[PDB]
Amino acid sequence: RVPLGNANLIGREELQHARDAVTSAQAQLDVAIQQYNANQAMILGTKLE
Amino acid sequence: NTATAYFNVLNAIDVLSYTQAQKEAIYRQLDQTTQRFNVGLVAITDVQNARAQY
Repeated sequence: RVPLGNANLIGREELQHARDAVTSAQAQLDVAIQQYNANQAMILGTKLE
Repeated sequence: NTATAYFNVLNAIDVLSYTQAQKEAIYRQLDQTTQRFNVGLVAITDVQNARAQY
């Protein structure tokens, strides 16, 4: 969507919303990463026995 | 011929009034669309359509 915006051939609200969606997706990925890290802190030994 | 010529004038009057009403409506439409484009909700392409209709 970005290049079309350089010219005035796409609504500015739509580009704003695309940017916001990117940011939200990044934040949710961070949430998932932190959950995985939280679980990993209990089994960091790397040996079952 | 006299009767037909007489009635054509009233027909023209009616047509003129209704065309003026249409002009008012379309002008208000163009005003709304241009304001919306300025505020940043529509593209320039939609402004051209309103101008053409006007």
